[PDB]
Amino acid sequence: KIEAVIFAWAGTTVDYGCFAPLEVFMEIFHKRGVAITAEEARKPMGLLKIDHVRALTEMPRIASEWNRVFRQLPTEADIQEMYEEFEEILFAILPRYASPINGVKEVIASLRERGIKIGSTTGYTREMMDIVAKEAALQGYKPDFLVTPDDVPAGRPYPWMCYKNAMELGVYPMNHMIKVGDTVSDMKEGRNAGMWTVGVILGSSELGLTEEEVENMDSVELREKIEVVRNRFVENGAHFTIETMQELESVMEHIEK
Amino acid sequence: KIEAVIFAWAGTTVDYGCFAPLEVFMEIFHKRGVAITAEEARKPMGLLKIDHVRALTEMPRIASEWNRVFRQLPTEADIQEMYEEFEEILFAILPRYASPINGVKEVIASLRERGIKIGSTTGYTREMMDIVAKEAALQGYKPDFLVTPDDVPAGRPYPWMCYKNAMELGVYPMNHMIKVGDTVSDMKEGRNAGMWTVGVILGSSELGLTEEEVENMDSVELREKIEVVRNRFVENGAHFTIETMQELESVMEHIEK
Ligand SMILES: [Mg+2]
Ligand SMILES: [Mg+2]
Repeated sequence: KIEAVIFAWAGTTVDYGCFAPLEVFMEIFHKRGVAITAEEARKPMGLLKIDHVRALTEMPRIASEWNRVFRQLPTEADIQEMYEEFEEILFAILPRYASPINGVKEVIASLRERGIKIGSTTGYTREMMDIVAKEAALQGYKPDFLVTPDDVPAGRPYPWMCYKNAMELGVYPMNHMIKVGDTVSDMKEGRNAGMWTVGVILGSSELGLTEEEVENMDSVELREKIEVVRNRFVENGAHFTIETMQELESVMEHIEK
Repeated sequence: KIEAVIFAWAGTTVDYGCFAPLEVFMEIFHKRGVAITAEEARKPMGLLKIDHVRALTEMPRIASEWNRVFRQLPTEADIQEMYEEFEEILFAILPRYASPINGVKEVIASLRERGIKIGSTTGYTREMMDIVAKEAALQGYKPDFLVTPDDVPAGRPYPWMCYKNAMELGVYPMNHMIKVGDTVSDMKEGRNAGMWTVGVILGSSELGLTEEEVENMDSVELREKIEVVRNRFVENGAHFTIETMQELESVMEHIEK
């Protein structure tokens, strides 16, 4: 019996394609002369934002570039400084990226009718979430609970946030819960937490497409990209893979057999 | 691979037989004119002390007698009042009941050598533990971390305290941990948290015997009582059972196969 579902935020319940942090990540590196790609920027998507900045400076390609510019490798000074700008730019546009993804709200309402608790974990800090959650609520979305990396010792891939969701929701064991996310770090979080782990494709950070791009893309090109994402989720721990949230119910019935 | 081991306190690491509260639970009920057996007083051993008093008032036999004497069932005020007396008494004698059980420390140090983190959960309040922990530490025992029901939404059998341990000790998943306890509620906490659950027999609250009573007892009767406890532990979800702590290391090695 699945008594609760723990949802990721960006790229899962709000912000189709997880675009809010994409250009911000590229913007902060572009200034130093180190231009990164959208694919690199998306690699550590899901982790706490500051950990994300560090992970980017850790990447060989980005590190080689940077060192070859400033004549040295990125120091904690360079990370703190970039994350600093990351916040200033993120906070201004943040209200525009809290729109509930197409059919998520009906799924949420369906889960509540059955008495299933609604939890959530995030990559955003508490300060950022006060903005995202308020705005999402205005648009018709509010989970039963929400935990950010600021509430526990560390964010994803650690299972700390999921354990806190269970605690405040009163649901145990962990296998009576489902984690649904859209990034590789979301899958690692669900598994390290010992819960049933589900990956969503359309609207995910891993796909990195806007709704329009999905609606207007050549069917064959789309399916190729969909399977690339499905395989990535699977290789990284996913018990299940769904194209949209509309299949969540089916994964639940399957698990309960 | 087992990364950490969570031990219960009274009855597992310290206070052989778990006598510290025994006579107190009996005292607070006899005063009201409702005599309770030692078996009844020990049945819910492990739960937060206040929850323990409430559990006793919920037991059919105890509830029935109270209804006979007072013409009503126990009131929250009654429980609140009994618990106040439970503290006044328990506090004055706590220090005497905080001494490590014979060979536990040996197993403890042998685990620290194998790079194993030691965590702990209790039924005692934060206030009570200050006393127990200070004294236990004076006699050679001090785990890496300790959690009480005061740190989480509820105590045993809920797995909250164990998740906290996992967070602070930085270990995951839960099955990379072993829960070592001596009560039924200790077994349910281990299973509810999704970890390897092990019951200690000699010196456990379930046995109820002291060291002298154990040694100065017939060899047929003892093995009879040990089997009663062993079956109880197992019947309640325990994966494995050990008579003394010197068998823990074997269970570990066994599991890592
Ligand atoms: Mg996400
Ligand atoms: Mg105990």
